[PDB]
Formats: sequence, C-alpha cells, structure tokens
Amino acid sequence: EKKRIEARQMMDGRQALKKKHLDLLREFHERQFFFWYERASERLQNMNL
Amino acid sequence: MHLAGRNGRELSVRTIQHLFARTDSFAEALAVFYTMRRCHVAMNMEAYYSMLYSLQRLEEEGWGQHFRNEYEENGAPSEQAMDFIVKGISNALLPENKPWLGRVMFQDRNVPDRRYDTRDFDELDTAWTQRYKSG
Amino acid sequence: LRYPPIYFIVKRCTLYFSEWAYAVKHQLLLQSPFALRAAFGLLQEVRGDGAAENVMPLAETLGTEFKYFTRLMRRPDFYRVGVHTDKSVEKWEEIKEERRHNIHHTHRPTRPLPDFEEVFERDVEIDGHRFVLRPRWNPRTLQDVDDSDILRLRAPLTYDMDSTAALHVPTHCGKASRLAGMLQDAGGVQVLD
Amino acid sequence: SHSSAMERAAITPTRARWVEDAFADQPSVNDIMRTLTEIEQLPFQSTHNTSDESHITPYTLGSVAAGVQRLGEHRLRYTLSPWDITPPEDSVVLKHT
Amino acid sequence: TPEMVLLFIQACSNCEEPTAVMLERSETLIKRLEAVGSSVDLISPIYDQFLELCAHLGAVASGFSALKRIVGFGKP
Amino acid sequence: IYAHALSQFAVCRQPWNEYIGLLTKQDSTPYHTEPQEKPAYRGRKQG
Amino acid sequence: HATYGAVPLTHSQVTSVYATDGGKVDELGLLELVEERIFSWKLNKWEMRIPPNLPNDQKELIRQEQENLKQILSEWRKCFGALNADILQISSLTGVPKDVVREKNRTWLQEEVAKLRWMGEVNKAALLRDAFMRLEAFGSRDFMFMERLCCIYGLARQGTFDEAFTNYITEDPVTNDIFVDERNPFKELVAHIVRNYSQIDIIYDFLGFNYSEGYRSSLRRYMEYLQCKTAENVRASGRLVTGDKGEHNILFDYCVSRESLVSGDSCQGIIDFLYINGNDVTLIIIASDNPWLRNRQLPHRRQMEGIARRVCFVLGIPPSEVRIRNLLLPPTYLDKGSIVRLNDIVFRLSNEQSNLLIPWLTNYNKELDPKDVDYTALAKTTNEEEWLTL
Amino acid sequence: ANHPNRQSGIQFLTHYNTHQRFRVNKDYIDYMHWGKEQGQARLPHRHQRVAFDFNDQLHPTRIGYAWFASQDPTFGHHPDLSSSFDPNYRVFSHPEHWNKMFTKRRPGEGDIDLSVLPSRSLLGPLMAHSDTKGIPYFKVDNRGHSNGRVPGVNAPFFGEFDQKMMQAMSRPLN
Amino acid sequence: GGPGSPVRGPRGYTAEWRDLRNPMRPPEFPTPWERKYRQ
Amino acid sequence: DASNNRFFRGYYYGQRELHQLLGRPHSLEATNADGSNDLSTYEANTSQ
Amino acid sequence: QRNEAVSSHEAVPQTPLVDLPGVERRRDLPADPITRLFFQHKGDHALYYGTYDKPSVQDDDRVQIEKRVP
Amino acid sequence: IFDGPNVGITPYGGMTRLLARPETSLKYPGLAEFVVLTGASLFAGDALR
Amino acid sequence: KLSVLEAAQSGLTDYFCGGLNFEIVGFELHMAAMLRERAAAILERSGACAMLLEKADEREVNKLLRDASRYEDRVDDA
Amino acid sequence: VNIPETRQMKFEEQHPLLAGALRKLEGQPKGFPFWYRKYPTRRHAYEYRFSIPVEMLDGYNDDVKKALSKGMMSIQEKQFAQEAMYMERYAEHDFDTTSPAVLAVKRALKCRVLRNHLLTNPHNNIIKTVLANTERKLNHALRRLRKVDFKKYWEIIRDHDVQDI
Repeated sequence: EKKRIEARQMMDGRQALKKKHLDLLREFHERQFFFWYERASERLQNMNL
Repeated sequence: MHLAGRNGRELSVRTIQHLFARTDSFAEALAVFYTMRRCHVAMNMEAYYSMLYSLQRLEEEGWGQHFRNEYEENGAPSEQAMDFIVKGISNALLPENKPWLGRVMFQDRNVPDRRYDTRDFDELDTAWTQRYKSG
Repeated sequence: LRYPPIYFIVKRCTLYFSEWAYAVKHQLLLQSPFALRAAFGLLQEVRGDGAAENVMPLAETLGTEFKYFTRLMRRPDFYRVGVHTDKSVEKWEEIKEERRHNIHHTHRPTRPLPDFEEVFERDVEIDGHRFVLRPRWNPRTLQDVDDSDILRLRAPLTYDMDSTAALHVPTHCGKASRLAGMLQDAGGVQVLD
Repeated sequence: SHSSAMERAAITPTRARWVEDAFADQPSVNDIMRTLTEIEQLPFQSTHNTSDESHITPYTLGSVAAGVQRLGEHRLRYTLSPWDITPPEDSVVLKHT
Repeated sequence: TPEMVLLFIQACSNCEEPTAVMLERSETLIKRLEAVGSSVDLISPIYDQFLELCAHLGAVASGFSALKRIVGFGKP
Repeated sequence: IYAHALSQFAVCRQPWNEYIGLLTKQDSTPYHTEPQEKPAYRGRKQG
Repeated sequence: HATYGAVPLTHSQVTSVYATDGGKVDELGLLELVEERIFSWKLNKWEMRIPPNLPNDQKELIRQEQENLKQILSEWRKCFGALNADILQISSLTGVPKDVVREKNRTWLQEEVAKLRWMGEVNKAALLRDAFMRLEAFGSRDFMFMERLCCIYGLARQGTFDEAFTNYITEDPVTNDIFVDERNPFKELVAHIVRNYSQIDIIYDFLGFNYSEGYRSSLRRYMEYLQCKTAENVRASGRLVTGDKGEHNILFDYCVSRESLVSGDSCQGIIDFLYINGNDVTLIIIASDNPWLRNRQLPHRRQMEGIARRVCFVLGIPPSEVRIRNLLLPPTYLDKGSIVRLNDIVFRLSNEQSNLLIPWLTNYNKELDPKDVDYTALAKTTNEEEWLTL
Repeated sequence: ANHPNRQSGIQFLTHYNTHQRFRVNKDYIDYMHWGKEQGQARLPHRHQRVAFDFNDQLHPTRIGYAWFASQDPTFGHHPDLSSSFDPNYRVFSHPEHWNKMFTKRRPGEGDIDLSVLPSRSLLGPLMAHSDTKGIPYFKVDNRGHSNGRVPGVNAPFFGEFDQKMMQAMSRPLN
Repeated sequence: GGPGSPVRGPRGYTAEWRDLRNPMRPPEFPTPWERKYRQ
Repeated sequence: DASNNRFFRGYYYGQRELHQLLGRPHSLEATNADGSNDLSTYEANTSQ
Repeated sequence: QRNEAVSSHEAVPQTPLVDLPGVERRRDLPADPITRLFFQHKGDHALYYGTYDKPSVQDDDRVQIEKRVP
Repeated sequence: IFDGPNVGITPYGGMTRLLARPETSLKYPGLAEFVVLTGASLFAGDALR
Repeated sequence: KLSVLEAAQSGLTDYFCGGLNFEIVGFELHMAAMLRERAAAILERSGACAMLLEKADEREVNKLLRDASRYEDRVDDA
Repeated sequence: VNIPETRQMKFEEQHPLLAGALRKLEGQPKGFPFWYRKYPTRRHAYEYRFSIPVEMLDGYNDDVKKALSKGMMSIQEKQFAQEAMYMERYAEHDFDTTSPAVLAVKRALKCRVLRNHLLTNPHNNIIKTVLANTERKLNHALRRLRKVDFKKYWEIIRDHDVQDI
C-alpha cells in the first residue's frame, strides 16, 4: 500500500508535467505562427505589387 | 518615432511596455501598433507579448468596473465576483495562474498590465541612480 | 539636469599608501569590533613571545581556537547578525518576498527567519567613513567594548563558566568512538557523593 | 617554466613594507587604529606615501562592441538603417522585383 | 438543423401553457446546438422566436441574457 | 555589500596559457608547417 | 456486537443518544478506567464491530477507521504498561505510595537516590533514577488528552462498542466476593465528552482521524463559527459567508485543492479559502500530499499582485494599503502551531477571547511529525527548468 | 565472412537496431570513398561512435569566452565546445544517394537525391531574405537548452576544468 | 531453517526499553567477565 | 505465487500475459521481479 | 550495530529535533559539463525521466543507442 | 581565506599557528595580525613565499 | 601509494573546502537560544537543568533545557 | 472543403474582445494577428494555400485572393486539406495527432486516395503493397479504438453504412 501511494503520487506528478509540456508546445506553436505572419506578410506585399 | 529612427536610437523594451500600458482602449492600442509599424520598427515577440498583455488587462479592467457596479448597487460582493477575483479573466490569453507562458529570454514580462503613474515609472530610475551612487 | 547624464567608473591603475590604509581602516570598521579584539587576543596568545619554542603546537593551537570559538558563539552577535551577512542579493530578495507573502514563516515559524533591517543598519557615519550598509553588531564601535570580557575569554576553559569540556584533538581522534567500550571494560562509572 | 612574476601573490614587497609599517609590533587594536588614522592624512606628495602597481578588478564585459551588443538585447531594432530611413530626394516608384 | 431548432422553438412558443419545462428545454437545445455552430447568420429568427417565447412566459432575465449574447455575437 | 573592501585589493589570476604558448620552444620553426597526413589502418587485408 | 439494525452514528445523533447529565464527572478517572478495560480486552473483541448492512464502498472506509483506532489503542497500550511498570518499580524501591509517585519532585528524587547510594544499593539507586527520569518525561495524566478523548469519541461514533463495557464478572481480591458489574464507564465518559467538548468533532477531524475527505469541511465550519463569533451580522450563501457591515468581513470557499490539483488544468495558484478582513486578504491553502505538486501549490508573485489588483478593483479598497498574505496548512492534520497562527494573523482574534471561544486550545498540544516537518520547505526552481521540473 | 555483401562485419559498437551491419538498412557503407579519417569504411563515423580510446577526444558539446571570465583570462575557447556539431549528420554515400546501377553507368545519368547535402545555390539566401531579423532576434524558442542549467553553456563556469573523465566517472563512498 | 522454511513473521517508550542500560553505567550484576572476551 | 515460487516468475508466458491483461507497463528487464515496470492505473488509484 | 546501539542508548527516549529544510538529500554525483559522455541529470527531474522503451529527449548532442530487435 | 572576525567569530582551523610561526613573523612582520584582523586571503604565491 | 584529496565541483562552485556550515550552525544556535529564552520566561512566570515546585512547569522547563542542550551538543559535535 | 463553423463559434465564445475586434475590422487591413488562437497549427488553416488564414487576406486585391483560393490548390494540397478537415473533427484537442480516432480517419482517407489512384493506374505494385500496409495499420488503429470508446464508432462507422469493417 505504501509503495502504491508513492507510485500514485509519481504518476500524478508525471501527468502534471505532461500537461505543462502540452501548454509549452502550445506557446511554441503560437510563437512560430507569430513569426510566420511577420515573414509571410512581406511576401504577400511583394505579391500585391 | 520618425525622428528617433532617423537619429538611430533604439526604443527600449521597458519604454515600449509602459507605452502600451498607458493605453485606454483597444482601438487606441491598435493605432499605436500601426504607428509603430509605420515608423519602420521590426516587431519582436516582446512587443507582441506587450500587446497581448494590454488586451488582457483592458478586458480585466472592464470586468472589474462591471463587478464594481454590482457591488456598489447591492452592498455585498457576489459569488461570480469572488470567483473572478480569484481566477482572473475566464480563459484569458497568457493566463496569470501559469507564469510559464509570458516569458521572453526566460524572463517574465508582466509590466504592461497595470496602470502606471508619473511616479511608478520614475521609481525604477531613481532606484538605479541610488544603486549607482551607493554601490 | 540641464543635459543628459552619462555614467563612468574611475579605476586607478596604481594605489597609494594612504588609499591602502583607508581601505584597511574601512574593512576594520565594517567588521565586528568585539570579534577583532578576540581575534587579536587569540593571535597573541598563540604566538606568545615569538620564539620557535613558545609557539603552541598544532594540538594546543586547535584547543585555544576551539576555546575562543565556544566562548564567542554563545553571544547573540554571532548567530543573530553575523551568520546572515554572507547571503547573496538573490537570497535576501527571496527572504523578503517570503516574509512579505507568508504567514506561517513570520508569526510563529518553526524555522527562524532572518530580518534584513534587524541585522543591517543603513547609511551610518563612523569617523569620516560612510557605510551604505553595515551589519548591526551589538558593540557598535571599538570604544564600546570591555577589557574584562577579553580577560575572561583569554582565561582557561572551565566547565563552570560555559559548560563545555576541554578539547584534546589527538585523543578525540583516537578514543572518541571507543570511550563507551573502554568504560564498560573498566566496569562503569563510580558515583561518589 | 616558472617566473616570480607569474605566481599569484598578494604580498608584493611594497605591500609587505606597508604591512610591516602599519601592523608590526603594535600590541593593541586601538594603537593599530591610531596608526591607520595617522597614515590617512599622508599627502600624495609625501615620500613615505609610496605607490604600488594596483591590480585592476576585471570589468564585467571587457569590450565596447560587446557592451553595445548586450545593451541591444533590451531594444527594438529598426528594419532600416538610420541613413536609409529617410526618403530619398529623387522620386522612386515601387514595383515588383 | 437550424430549421429543426427554429421549428421546435416556434412550436413551444406559439403553443399553450409553456410554463416551465419548455423554457429549460429551449435553453439546453440552444446551448447544445450553438456549440456545433450550425447556424451563424440564420439564427436571428431563432433568437427572435426565443425572445417571443420569453415574452409569453414573462421572464426578463433570460431574455436580457439572450439579447446580450446575440449583440455580443454581432446580430443587430 | 561586504565585497566593497575586498575589491580594493582586486588580486586576480595571472595568465598561464599565454605564458606557456609564448615561452621559448625547443622545437620552433621560423615558418609554421602543417604536418603531413600519417598512414592509417585501412583494413585487415590491406594493412 | 454489530447485529442487525446497528448504524454508525454521526455527530448530530451521538450527542442526542448520549444526553445524560452528571453533576460531577471524573474526567481523567473515567478515561483511565475505560483505557484499562480496553487493555484487558482481547484481540477478538474487535471482530463483530462493522455494522452488517452497508455498501462496501463505505464499508471499506468504516473498516479502515476501526483498524486505525485499534492500532492506535494497541500502540498506546504498551506505553501505558511500561509507564505503570516504572511506577510500580519506583514504589517498590522507595516505599512511597503509588498514587503519589506520579507527582514527585526532582528534589525528592535527589534525596531518595542519595539515601540509596548511602545504603550501598548503587544498582537500585541508578534504576530508580532512570525510572523517575522517564516517569517525569511521560508522566502526565493528560499526556495526550485530546488524542485519548478523540479515540474514545471515535469508538463511540462507531456505535458498536457501547454495550461492551457491561455485564462484566469481577471479584474483589480482598473480599474474594464475585459479582457481575453492570456499570458502563463508556456511557458516562462519552456523555461528559458531548456535554463539555461541543466541537469534539472538529478536534477529531483536526487530529487527522477523518480519513474520508476530512479536515476540510471541519476547517470550513470552524472558520465560519469563528467569523460568526467575532462578528454580529452574517449572510451565508453557499460558498460565500459575508458580513453586511461596512468592514469587509468576507469568507470564500473557492474549491478543494486535493481534487482540483489532480483533475486537470495544471496551475500554480490553486487555493482553498479566501478571507478578507476589510484591510488584509489571506489565502489559506491546505498543502497537497503529493510532494511534486506541493512545490506548485503556492501561488506565484505575479498572481499575488493580480489578486491584490482585482481586490482593489472590486471591493473598492485603496491599493495604497492592501496586505495580501498566504497561509499553508498541513495536509493530513492540523497542529497547534498552525492553529495559533490562524487565530492570530488571519483574524483579529486576541488572546483574551481566544481561550474564551476555544476552551480546548490549552489542551491542544499536537506537533508536526518528522515526516511532516518539511511540508512548507519548497525548493526553488530556476526559470530555465520549466520543461524539466515543476 | 568471405561472402560478398557481408564485408560490413559483425560490429556491435554501432548504434543501429541490429548488430549485423550488413543486415541493417539505415546507413549503407561507401567503401570507395569512406574511411578518410576513421580508418576502414565499415567502422562508424567520428560523429557516430560509442567507443572511445584513452588518447582520443570525446564528442564535443554543442553550444549553439563569455562564461570563462572567472577562469584564466588567456584561456581560449575550450576545445571540447563546438558551435556546429550534429550527431546524426548524414554523409554523402554513392551507393545510397548517387545510384547508377539501373542505367548503363554513363557520366550523365544516375538517381540522385539532394536532401543529403545542404544546398550551395545562391537561390537559397535570396529567396530566404527578409527585411525582418532572424530567429535569434525574434526569440521564438522557449525550450532553450535541453538540460535545465549547464555551467559551461547556460550559466557562468566556476571551479576547475576536468578534461579527462575523473570526477565524472567515480563511485560515492558515503 | 533457510529461506525455504516457512516465514517466521514480524508516542513513548516500550517495555523492552526499560531493561536496556548504557554500558557506561555500572552493570546491575558485577559478573567478573574476562577483558579479552569482553572485547 | 510469484512472491515465493521461481516457476511463477516466468516472464514471457507466466507473467507477460497477466501484465497485458491487467494493464501494467511490462518490460523484459523490469524493475519488479514479476516483470512489471510499474503498477497499473487501477492499482495506483485504488486501495486493496 | 547492536554494540553501537547499546553504546548510544539513553535512559530517556529522546525525540527528534527540527533541522534545516534539507541536509538529507542524495547529492548528485559529480560530472564535468564540458567534457562528458552524457549530462549528469539531477534527481529532481524524476517526472521528466522516462523509461528504457520510450526514453525522453535528453543528451541530444550524442547519438542514441537503438534497442536490438529480432 | 580565514575571514573570521567579519562573521562575528574568531578564526578557526589552525592556520593561526602557521601565521604565528617565527618564520612568518620574520619574513613578513605584521602579516599575521593583518590576516587575522582584516580577513585577507593568502594565495598560492603567498604560501610559497 | 598516494592518497590524493580534492574537490569535485561540476562548475557550480569554485571552493575547494569551505568551513563548517555557518548557516546550519547559526540556525541551531538560534533554536537553542529561543528554547532557553522561552524556558527562562516560563521559569520566571512560575517563580512569580532547573527544579521547580510545580510539577508541570518543572517538566516543561526541563524539556526545553534538554532540547537546547541537545542543540549545543550538536554544535560541539560539529 | 470548408472549415466547420463550430471553430468560429468557439473562438467568439472564448475571446469576446478579439472576436468583436475582427468583426469591426472586417474589410480593413490588419497589422496584428488576432486569429492566432483561432489557428493554433498550420494544418488548421486549409481554406487557402500555404496555411494562409482567411482573415489575413483582407487588405489585398481580389486577384491575390483568387490566386490563394481553393481553386488553385494542387491535388496533394486538396488531399491534405480534406485530411486536416476530417482530423480536426475527431481530435480530442488541437494537437491531438496520436489518438486512434485521428490515426484511423487519416489512414482511411489515405486508403481511399490510394484506391482511387490504383483504379486509375493499377500497374504500381509499390502502391498495392503500401495500400495493404496502410489498411493493416488502419485495422490496428480501429481495433485499439474499439476498447477505449464505441460512441465514436457509432458516430464514424455510419459513413456509407459500412458496419462490416
């Protein structure tokens, strides 16, 4: 039982870390989209001419 | 900003953050961003995050005034008002409870959210001057 | 300011005797006066006349140093102010924030918490020296000390004064882990009224 | 492969003489303080006020270009250089490359 | 479908004695279909009929909440 | 805080790699020459 | 035993079933008598104690609680036996009566050991000295008064051990007469407990004996009671207990940290209670049992600033003076050190009325276990280790 | 093994999914040109080796001096710190990349893939030329270094250098 | 008696704490133990 | 059982099938003797 | 062990005292960040650590040993 | 670095004997007092001297 | 043949061998001082190792003094 | 292929200020990407070529809009757009690219495309083998999804009333 509760706490910690990893990946994707918009804007400006 | 660009001096991050913190409305913030783009300034993730913080705090102030009205009219705060007080804006961009999103160069940037008076901006400069003169 | 300011630091490629003396005096004033006197007394007690024989051996040197350390650590100047002076600025900021935001760490803490303003006094002037931050020693200056305390420090260690046994380094290295065994072999301690 | 100048020392002979003049044979902290105070008022023109090669504490960065690069981390850099920011006096019509 | 939900709201509004259950049923149907978002610009008649049902019932809070929601969405 | 008096001495480590590289070398050529390729073990049957 | 119709009593009905009033009750005497009867019991007396007809989902919890109480009583039994052995040995060596051995002075120990050593029985003198030292260390008749009282209260709450202390055949060794005793010390003891300790359930949950989501609802009720006593007007709507007076005396029950932390949406500012006194705001958080999540249990400084700003916006409090503070509480129980700081800092409760409102505070001496000492020491994490650790 | 197509050997010191190098299908040996600095052609490359000699440098750490201020001022860049070091850096091999067995092996034909080697054409930078600055300026990376804090790379480096793995290969007695 | 044999099975001070005494204190019964055997 | 019997600790057939059935993460060189790296979700969450 | 226990035995069962936040943590074994086969990852990232079959992303500067599979 | 008095305690460790050696007092008079009071740091070159 | 003694720092610190941990020494000395001052306060309250006529006050004073002496013994052992 | 409007409704519900800003700035050039939360990934914007969101093409000419419209997408681009549209309706979240449901829908669409290509030209034994392998992977993904949930089955298997896969 003691080992069981220890493993349960470890799994809760790992699940929380996985959720934080998903959040960080979301932030990274948003940053990449922000950079892409800045880069793609000028190409459409050139394509507008 | 045209004169600044012509002289070549670069606008500092804290100056931009306070500039976006002083804004009143979303239209005003958008006009400021458009003017900065027109003045030939290369946008950065710090500037984008400052804009996002300004939007979040605009909505935060709106909700705060809305709940202030109900508190004044009733004489007692409501459960929704308490929940908003605790958890901020419901599903807001760059949520405050998790401070690992609004970070640039591993440093959190939450300056452009609360209104700054003529003294709050000056306090940092006075502290730096005192540190220079003392240590 | 009528014009924008620019900040420089001026560093001297060569120092003078007066400047070195000023630095030494500044350091002496900054550090504890009672500790300075105790250290001077310890040094002169260890050295003695200065002859090659009058200098205490390593064992006696360690014994006298232990005597001085035990006699001085009971003073609040050590464990209340002195031990907290070496914390970094980041550590001090963490302590300030933790005290300002925590209740359990401030009112009735199970672990003692340092106080920055209780251990440091700010912007003190001492005979022409400006200290932006100086630790708050109970004997603030060297003129506020007593020679009777120094005499009692130099007095030999006795169990009546501070309830601390004398230190003998080689026998502590040798028989400390076997003292109980030797006592049991002897037959135990005889208690006589 | 060892030079007396290349060893890390802080008791250079001038400092050794300073120590022997300010601490030696002074059996009192009060007397040491009095001696230090007396040495304080030595004018720079005094012969006894001898100089020494003071080791310079290292700078944080060490180069002006490095300092400018570090300072630029907290600024937003314009797309165009300051000299080409201004519009030209000659009329130029934008067009595809 | 938008036609299906509009027809149900019309039935439960123009019928007789829609006292309690029908208001809650309309509310849950709206809160379930809006998530799928099948109707975005054709939901104006749906909200008009919902407001008519609220008028028949007499409730002011639900009607004002619906009006605020639609004006926030962008319906004139 | 306390390092104000300590920094006055400012005694620092002297260079050693520079001294090692600039001391007189027993094998020094006026013009540096890149050493030629040494033979390698091509394989079991090659050698 | 637990026959058909036996139901585990709750706090509301235990006070009703035990309502006999006694003018004079020997609080310690009845406790000692019931404890010695429990010690004289056998291991098979705990078998038919679980009420028969209950769902297994709560039957497991009932069995766990009964096993916990049995283990605690067995643990205390050996300590009591050793203490009684020391007292008997001291009485045999000295001749002093056993009843007054309990409260003898160290000066008396000095003269007794001196006279024994003079008589030459050095072994007896040393044995008496060490026995008296340990008896002084663990000699209080109220060594764990709240713990023993809460154990008795839980035994009563089980609603099966009431009839056990009855119809017992005992004989007087001096008289040699044998009689069946029908007296029930447990009945009068629990009657005294429910007469005096009105918040016995709160103490029982604070000591950590409520494994089924305990120590949380009891803490909320304790805070509500303290607010009601320290104030005069109260409106309790669900999770918000507020005073309509001008001073902002507001208590808010946000959520349950234990469930919310593991449910999802990994955050850092998960709190349990929010109490505003009109000048200062306090966030009271029960620490999580998971050490990995206990690090992120505390809210960030940015979140603290946001909470202060939002309170200023809503309540109208000027931002010039807003003291926002955090309080951490042990996960499995509640100790005296935390209770005193909760009473002193969170509320305006003073010492003069502290004992007035909490008569059992003087007898509450629970201290943090060595496993629970470090519940508040959280290692700092750098900004570049967000991916790696919490 | 004298059988053709099995000259690769049975080398276990590779990182491939099987110990049979001639049976693995990840990287194919170009016996005619490989082995310039790694001896035989069948041996693993210098950037893909898991066995190290006593007098051979280990794999350099990729940093992607600033942090050696506390150390000897004249100490140059650490030889074990490289700014451009790719562990799984594919090398050009004729049998896998420039294959000509289907045709008559004439000088003008042969199946070629351009993914192995970065494009040297000037078309690259011209098309990928932007008025706005690059990724390091835009700061789109939030992970940073894979490890949390590296005293050599992320943080200032203190202590003394340890070239040979002595403190890093030791057993605690306490 | 090895591991194949069936298993033997498993606040204050216990009952076995009282008999234990520090060897520094004199023994209860002065049995003349040989010093070599004592070591 | 697997606690005090060598024949019940056979991995690939004695214990691998049981681990697959019960959801325990299993590996050949597992930490536990039976062959499971860690407890299953039900085992971790629920007491027995 | 028995000899040490009886030697250190006390007539009173002394209770444990409160210490600093931590003096009992398992110190990480020393390593050189510059010249290393692998980074000595500290034990505080046990959540980030994975398993042999499904390792996490770490020591990316080096090649990764692929498991042998029939 | 002895740095005793600045922490509020006498220096401890046994270096006082080395400072009070007659050789030290002969080569550099006053060095022992300077080190024990000011808490200065002696380097490898100083120890060699 | 030779016993080398050194410090294995991973670049985190540059020290070879620091002194006895002054942080922990000051912590335990402060704890002992607080225990002694609380014992003195309760002793003077009772008057208005130590031996007191009141049994509970004597017991708590003895416990506090014993714990303070244990802290001092820890410092001495260091 | 078109994006479901549940995404627009969810965005408007979650972020009222940004949605109102977009609605009031419709037809006006915009220098800040308000739709970043609306488009978390590249594959989530398949209406226009090169993952260009609809809102970005606002201050540009109708010629550029037409050139980036759906009518100028390649066959591979159309296949990827349809695949993304189907995957986003089954993914548990925006980044869900490993769940058996999304794997199964992706493999089913790829199998359909391979079957159509083989019907056109059947002389590709490589295509036959890869279609068999993709069918095996789809079968495995569905067998795995069976135990985790079957409501998704009664939602997805009604496509053409297969009921026998």
